[PDB]
Amino acid sequence: VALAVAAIPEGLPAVITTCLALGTRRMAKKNAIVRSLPSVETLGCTSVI
Amino acid sequence: GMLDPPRKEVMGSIQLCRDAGIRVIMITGDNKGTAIAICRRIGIFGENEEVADRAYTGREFDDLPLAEQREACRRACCFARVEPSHKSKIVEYLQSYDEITAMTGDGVNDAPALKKAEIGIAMGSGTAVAKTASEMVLADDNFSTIVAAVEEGRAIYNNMKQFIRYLISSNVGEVVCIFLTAALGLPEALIPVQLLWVNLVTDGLPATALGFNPPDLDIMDRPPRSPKEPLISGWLFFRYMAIGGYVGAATVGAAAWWFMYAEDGPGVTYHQLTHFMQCTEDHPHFEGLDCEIFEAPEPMTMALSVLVTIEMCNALNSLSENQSLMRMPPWVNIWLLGSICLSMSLHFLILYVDPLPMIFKLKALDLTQWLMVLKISLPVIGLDEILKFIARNYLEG
Amino acid sequence: QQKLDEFGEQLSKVISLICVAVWLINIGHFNDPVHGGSWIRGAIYYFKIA
Amino acid sequence: ELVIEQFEDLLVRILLLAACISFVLAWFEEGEETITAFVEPFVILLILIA
Ligand SMILES: C/C=C(/C)C(=O)O[C@H]1C(C)=C2[C@H]([C@@H]1OC(=O)CCCCCCC)[C@@](C)(OC(C)=O)C[C@H](OC(=O)CCC)[C@@]1(O)[C@H]2OC(=O)[C@@]1(C)O
Ligand code: NA
Repeated sequence: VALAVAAIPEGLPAVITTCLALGTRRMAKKNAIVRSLPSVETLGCTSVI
Repeated sequence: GMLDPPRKEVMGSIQLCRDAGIRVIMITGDNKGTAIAICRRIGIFGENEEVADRAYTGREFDDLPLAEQREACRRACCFARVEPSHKSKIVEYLQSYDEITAMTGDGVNDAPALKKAEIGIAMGSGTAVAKTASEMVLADDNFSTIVAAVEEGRAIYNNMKQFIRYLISSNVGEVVCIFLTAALGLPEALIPVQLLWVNLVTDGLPATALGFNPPDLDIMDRPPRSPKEPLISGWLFFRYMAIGGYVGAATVGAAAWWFMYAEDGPGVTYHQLTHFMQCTEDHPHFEGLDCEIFEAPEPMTMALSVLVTIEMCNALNSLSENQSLMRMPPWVNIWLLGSICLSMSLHFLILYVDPLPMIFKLKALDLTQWLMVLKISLPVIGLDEILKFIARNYLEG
Repeated sequence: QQKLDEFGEQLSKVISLICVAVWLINIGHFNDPVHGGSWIRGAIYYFKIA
Repeated sequence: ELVIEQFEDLLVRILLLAACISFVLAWFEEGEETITAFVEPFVILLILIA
């Protein structure tokens, strides 16, 4: 259980959500309402519109 | 003579997308003739460009042999007299090249393509169907908003990339530690209850702070990142591979140190600490002291302290990938500093506030003790600082 | 005289303390490889305020 | 159905398994410090539920 807990980054998902949530509120200011948090990452990766 | 005119910002926005290496394809239910004319007015096609093989009606596209259809999608920028299906189909072909594709629309005839695309973008003044079928909505119907969202998207990902590597790099060192003591016969240098606190609070704040690192300037002057780009590979793998071993030996070391060279509980300087198990059983062996000296919360506090101190250092090393702190100072991200301070202040709290160290099985350490931790932790900065130097020189950059 | 000699011994330390401090106040100069900051020109500046 | 999908992730499961294993080893320890032994099981659980 020590190796398990030591290998798995328990807080990663909480850091991601917080980042994305705060990033979305920032985008809303830019007039871009995001209905899907996971999309923020994929957008910057867009090569074709 | 009348026409349905393009929005004012459109042409400019198309140019910016182009500068960022992003292509724009028009997919419309309107006729080919006006679809091309609008494409010329907004800069998708040149004023006198030949578009015979760059513009198709949905039927013309359908007639192309199954092979050439896919290629046409990489070459053509205008599709007209299209049905709802044609849009999702075109999007699908684009995705067949492993391209991250976005779709912008306002009609219910766009719903299928908005669903199929990785990023469906609906107009603020468009239909509800389009909106509910999208990942994003342009509250101001402005195409420039797309570009700004792309820039934000790129910036956010560069930061996520950092704290991801950060938190995950930490987990590497922790595993090494747990494995060292396991095969080195040494006693528990770090219990799970301690690790959880480090991977949730100690490193939690630092990670979050990294999410607010300053974005690069040429971010929108670079092409799109490959979707298959691994977060950690190559020199960064070995680099993090090394940083992990260090933290694994610095923790297991600062723990064994107290058990041998510390002026608080000396032990077998011949590494017989490995048999701490055979104490209560065969006491008269080579002991001569209480066997509860191994379950002492002093050495573990030494291990954790090193871990925590190292991480805070690796947090400043996460501000940049291959840039020395001399180039990009630690104060570039004020939130990171306030972050490290909040973690350390919470470390002293988990040691002094009695109701805590008893739970985490810890015990505060004196000045001389900390001066030790700062001699096995701080050097980690110079360590990685060197590895970076080797990349931006001996390597590509 | 002992008081004046003492002042002198302390003064020499303060000056040095400053000359070293000023050197730290300008460390970012190792991030600009332009010809406008050759070793000679910059050195003159420290030996100028020294 | 939404909840069940929150526990589909591999790591969340491994972390859950470690929780139960940690809970079993909890009932096997001296009574001098048992009040501060079931912390790991609960913490690792409070997170997964969070
Ligand atoms: C979390 C901690 C540890 C130690 C872990 O097991 O991580 C490995 C692992 C699974 C990967 C590795 C770790 O590999 C090693 O440390 C090599 C084996 C030696 C371990 C022996 C123990 C003493 C990552 C963590 O680390 C380093 C330092 O090399 C980098 C990377 O991960 C990423 O890019 C993150 C993607 C979210 C992955 O190679 C990754 O595997 C993948 O598929 C990837 C592509 O992902
Ligand atoms: Na979609």
